[PDB]
Amino acid sequence: GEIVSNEKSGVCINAPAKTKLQPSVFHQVFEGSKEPAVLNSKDPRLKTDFEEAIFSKYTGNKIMLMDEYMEEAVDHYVGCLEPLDISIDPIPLESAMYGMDGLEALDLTTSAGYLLQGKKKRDIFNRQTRDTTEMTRMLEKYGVDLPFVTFVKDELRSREKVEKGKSRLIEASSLNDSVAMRVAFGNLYATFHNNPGTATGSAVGCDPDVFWSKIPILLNGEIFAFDYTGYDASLSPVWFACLKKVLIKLGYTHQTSFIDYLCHSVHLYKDRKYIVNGGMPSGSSGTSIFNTMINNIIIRTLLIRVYKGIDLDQFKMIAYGDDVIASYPHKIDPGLLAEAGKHYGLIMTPADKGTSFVDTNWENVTFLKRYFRADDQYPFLIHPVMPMKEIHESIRWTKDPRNTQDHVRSLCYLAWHNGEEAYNEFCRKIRSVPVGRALTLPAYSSLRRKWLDSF
Repeated sequence: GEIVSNEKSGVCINAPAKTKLQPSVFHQVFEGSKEPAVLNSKDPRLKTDFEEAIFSKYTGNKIMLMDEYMEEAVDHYVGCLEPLDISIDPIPLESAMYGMDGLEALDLTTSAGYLLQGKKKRDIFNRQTRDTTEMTRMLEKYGVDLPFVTFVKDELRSREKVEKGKSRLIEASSLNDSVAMRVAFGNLYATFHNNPGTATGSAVGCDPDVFWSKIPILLNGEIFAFDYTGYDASLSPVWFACLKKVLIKLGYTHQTSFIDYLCHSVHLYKDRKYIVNGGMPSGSSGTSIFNTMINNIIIRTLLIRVYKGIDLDQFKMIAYGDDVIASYPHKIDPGLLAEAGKHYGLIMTPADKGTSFVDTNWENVTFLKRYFRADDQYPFLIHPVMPMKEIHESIRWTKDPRNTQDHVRSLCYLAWHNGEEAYNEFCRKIRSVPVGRALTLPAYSSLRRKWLDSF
């Protein structure tokens, strides 16, 4: 991705509020070093220029025609999707706004992107009546292909990323474009949400508690895994063209216009309008699905390029955006694939760091930050294991201390998969300060019983 122009826009995106994150009652109880992201250039923790840091994720584009390996990768991925019979038909506007099977109702808490005019999603949306008349009028009034509004994401970051100014950005699409994309691709989204696995190659919308046990069965060969640096922003237009070819082969036609809208995008930040060629915007309706579909093309492309004689029908993969876990019957060198990725302008790191390191296996591999651990009693059931370090970092901060009981409970639903001893220790530390001693916490046996019973 590359910013190809920058100028005064004509509008003024308000400066962000200060962070909603503050030390929680548990800040001193637990170890941790993350802090809220830098949100403005006057933050005293900065050790470098803020604006340069946040836009540094755009590393340029590898301009090129689609190559022979991409054409084969696209064809194989389309073959994997065809048994799902994705309908190219639009879904009704009512479904796009208020939900259907496989597609949740439109998120009412994210920006309408409208934001300069005091019109809120709440005004246009009425889930009780499921009314589409105000949205229809707004689509008529403003159309689609509108700019994205840039917000800095209010969230915890490592201390290094705080002082390097490596905060993340939300590139929020207009409510018009979200709605229009959901109309055009709603059945595709639903198909993906309803079929996490190795046909979609997707984990978006999955429930790790139940989906984890399926993963080793679907990926039953010699596994490998990747993490990327700046995946979204590093994507070159050629990868969006591959995605367009997949959609065309599914039977879409004029709907590739929605991919052009993601490939060549207009962004609003402060008083600037900047235009980005390549780079997936973060806050579009299909951001996650399309990032995932593109990763399915990428990994195949790299495999075919590096190895002659690959039979892709034995390759299997599952991705969530940039995060990839994959399988092939014979061992490969994922470091060679990573170098191949460089040729296409991608920066990826294999889980296997070299010949001296232990081979990627079910004991050391991660997906969605979680490890995999077979249950003692039922070793065919796989626990998703969020590291306690992650839970420790998150429990030390709160955006609203009135949600402490809800936040802590949801952390317990993650923590207990680390085993009974780790969970008792976690609960004991929670109950080392007043508020914690008063909280309701699920018992280990109760969590395990609910877990076993969600299959």
